[PDB]
Amino acid sequence: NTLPEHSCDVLIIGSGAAGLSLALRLADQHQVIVLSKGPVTEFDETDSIDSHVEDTLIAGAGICDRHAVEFVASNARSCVQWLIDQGVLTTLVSKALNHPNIRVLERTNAVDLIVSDKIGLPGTRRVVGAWVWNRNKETVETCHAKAVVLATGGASKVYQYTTNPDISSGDGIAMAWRAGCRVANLEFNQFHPTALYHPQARNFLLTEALRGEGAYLKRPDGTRFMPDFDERGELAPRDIVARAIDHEMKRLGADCMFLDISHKPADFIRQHFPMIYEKLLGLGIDLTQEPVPIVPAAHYTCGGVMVDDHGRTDVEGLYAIGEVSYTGLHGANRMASNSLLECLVYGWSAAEDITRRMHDISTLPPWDESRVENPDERVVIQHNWHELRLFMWDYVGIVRTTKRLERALRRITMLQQEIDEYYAHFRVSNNLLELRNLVQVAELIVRCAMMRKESRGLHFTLDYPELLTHSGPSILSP
Amino acid sequence: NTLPEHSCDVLIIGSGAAGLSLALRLADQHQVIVLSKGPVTEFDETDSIDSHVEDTLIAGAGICDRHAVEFVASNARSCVQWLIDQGVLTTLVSKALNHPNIRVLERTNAVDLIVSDKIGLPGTRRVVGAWVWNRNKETVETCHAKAVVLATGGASKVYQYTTNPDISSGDGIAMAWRAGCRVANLEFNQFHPTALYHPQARNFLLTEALRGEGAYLKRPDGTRFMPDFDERGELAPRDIVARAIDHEMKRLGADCMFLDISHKPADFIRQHFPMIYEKLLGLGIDLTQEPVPIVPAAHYTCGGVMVDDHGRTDVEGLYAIGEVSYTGLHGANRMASNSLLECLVYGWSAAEDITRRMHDISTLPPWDESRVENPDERVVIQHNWHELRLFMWDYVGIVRTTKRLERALRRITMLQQEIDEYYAHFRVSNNLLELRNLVQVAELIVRCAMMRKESRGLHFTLDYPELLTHSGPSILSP
Repeated sequence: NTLPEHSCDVLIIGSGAAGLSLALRLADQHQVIVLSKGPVTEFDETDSIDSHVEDTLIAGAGICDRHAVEFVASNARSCVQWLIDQGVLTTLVSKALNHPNIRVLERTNAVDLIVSDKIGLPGTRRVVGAWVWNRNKETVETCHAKAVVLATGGASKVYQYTTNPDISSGDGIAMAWRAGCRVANLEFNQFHPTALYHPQARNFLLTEALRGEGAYLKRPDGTRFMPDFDERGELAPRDIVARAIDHEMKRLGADCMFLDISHKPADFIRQHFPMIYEKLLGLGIDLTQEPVPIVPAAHYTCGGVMVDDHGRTDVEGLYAIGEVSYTGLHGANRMASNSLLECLVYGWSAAEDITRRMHDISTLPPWDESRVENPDERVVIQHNWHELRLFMWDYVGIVRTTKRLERALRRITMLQQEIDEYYAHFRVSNNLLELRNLVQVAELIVRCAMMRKESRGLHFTLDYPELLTHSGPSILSP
Repeated sequence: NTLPEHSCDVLIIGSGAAGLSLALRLADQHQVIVLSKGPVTEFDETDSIDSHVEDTLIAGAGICDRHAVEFVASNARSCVQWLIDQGVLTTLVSKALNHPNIRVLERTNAVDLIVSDKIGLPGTRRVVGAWVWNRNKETVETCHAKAVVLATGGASKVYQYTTNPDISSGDGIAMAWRAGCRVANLEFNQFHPTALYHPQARNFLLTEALRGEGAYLKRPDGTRFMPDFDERGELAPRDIVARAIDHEMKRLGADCMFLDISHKPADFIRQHFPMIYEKLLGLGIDLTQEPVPIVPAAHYTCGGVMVDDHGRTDVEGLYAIGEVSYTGLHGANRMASNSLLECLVYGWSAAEDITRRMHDISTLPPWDESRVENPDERVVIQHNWHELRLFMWDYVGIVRTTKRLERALRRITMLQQEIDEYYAHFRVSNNLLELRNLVQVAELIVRCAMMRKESRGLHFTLDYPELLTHSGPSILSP
């Protein structure tokens, strides 16, 4: 038991809108530490609320928790105005760096949460800090806190193609499960249908508006495949466009599909889509004369760690806000603008709850730091990382079936057994933490999907094309 | 029990130098059928023999069977002259199509050998024909024969990168094992160090002579990696060049490495390597100003089905000649010109043995032809095919270790269990036959490698860098 290298009132793991809007709400009265994965820098009228709640329930396809929808819709206008009041008419980075009461630890990867009854401390089971890999010093340090907030994003990196990898590794979901938290709805993962497929894409995305402006969707032969799937063709609903692409990609053994607005005027392109035009030009693609290669990419996790109205998890002192959590706002899909309101509304209520509960104590046990060095086994850790991402794409991907899911499970179990057998106490590295957490989250994602015997929202399975009469969320318990 | 769709004296499965030189030696007195996978068209002085035998024993690294080396070296001049006498001063295709006694069945994939004690026939266990998928008629037909010769090539397609895929699917090795034959030395697989890495490479190969003429071997940053592996740099022995590339590719997570003769004169290139120059130009690569992307590719199987001096296997009526067999000529590596002499010398002796043993009979049981149709499961068969090829590349590839081999075994076992559980009596298709045979051969390849506790020739394992004092071939028995 040693003195912890860092200590604060509130430890916030993650730095998007949720974790920085929380950090800024607490900073005038408390000492906040923000954990950043890389460099930290790189509703007016009543009828309207009512509509918002209704459109959310609709795009939730029947399993939203309406008290969580209503909680967010009725706290939305003030959480937005709070944005306007901060001068952030986008980011919160300069505001939090400007605050003397917020400290940002950059290049940090949380390893595991420190939970009292585990450090042979007594009292209610509760979280009292986290062990944190500092990639600058290359060591695991202790960080003691009175409340720890998970604000890390989703788990889309379990999938081969992902739109926002830096906020998608799943570390918060996995840490919260290892600490005893329930998770839910992890089979409801949104895929964007048309991301650039290219070696320097840098996750660029091709907008729906290319389609709203006439672009066609082509097979590698050059023919249009959408009329085989849906009468709206290229303007079918996004989930339907993703499913047709997934289908074709798998049916033909093709690497990608194509998006082409060539057939139509040029300056017509030039005026409407410069920012895309230029970007694609700079990769040697002319939006004016050729098809653009594209694949679907996992984009948003509608499920996650379970939380109540204050962003509290099942484990005292631990909160979880934004994409990393399951509030019951989304149900089986995601309506535009709700991910940002969930971030702002639960950062507000977790702030108020943390503030009214703030009892100090302690010093803590350091990390083990087994320092085992096997350069060749280290290269397998990376092989394992790609393998997980490819098989999830095939076996818990856009289109599912029961025999594909059993294939994912069997592979996730094999990796878990290899991890235990061959990596016990290897020295921490980012690749190793990411694998361990991607495999933990993939197990939760397939167990949720194998549980739901119906197609609803983002869960589409060929063995159960219909809705069940009685449904609800998928809930797992550690 | 039905009349067989085809019937002949000698069934030859495969159509390279071995199977056509055999077919032509037997055709004036017997009725031969040649099974072709696609279109069939697409030593003078004594001191010299003695040297050949010695250089073979040397490149065999200590485990050649010297009676099999000597058998080939002493029958080489006449098997070559036999080539000159056929007017084939390259291919044997027009000569066999010109012979009235040879029939060629094109687009055919042998499924399994028909072995007497299995068709509840009585007498010594012996082969009496094969069930054959005809891709034109889309049906499995029976072919009755008095002797069946396997002449199908090696198993390099178990690996992600392969130089000659049409002669590498492993179907002969797998069929011969299912019929009861022993196999040996399947851990001794030769990899060519510099194949073109490109989407339309069509397996083009970059010659050693580019290196003998000054080309450098580069990392993606552009630096030369060979001085870190060996003092001969780019002229180190081929196996050493392949191992350094494998190493770097895995160490950096890179897709390929590079071959560049740019640094030097142009017409200098133009005169020495036109045929390469032009070919690479036509793919948009100038051998004159840029690096050429390259990966190692599995090229030759030194092991295979066990055979004696006449090309007889352990199962009466069945022969196996050329790359598909293990004669004990090669030992742990392959010396240039011996693969072609093995083909010619054993096609000669199997011909003489078949001719002196030629008793007729029968009619046979048709294939089952379960006609199960599940289009989505069919798409998994292909996923499974890529997965096998990628993991063999990592786990029984150019550089080995004991923990990588245990990872291959565990994956091959999982695929075998999936195949049984999910594909029982699916209808035959080429993809399904290839998977079944690649997985069977991969199991034999890893069991041989896990057996040898030393690095010898083409088997290089980081856990056992030295030679054992007592060694011999790796032998498995069904």
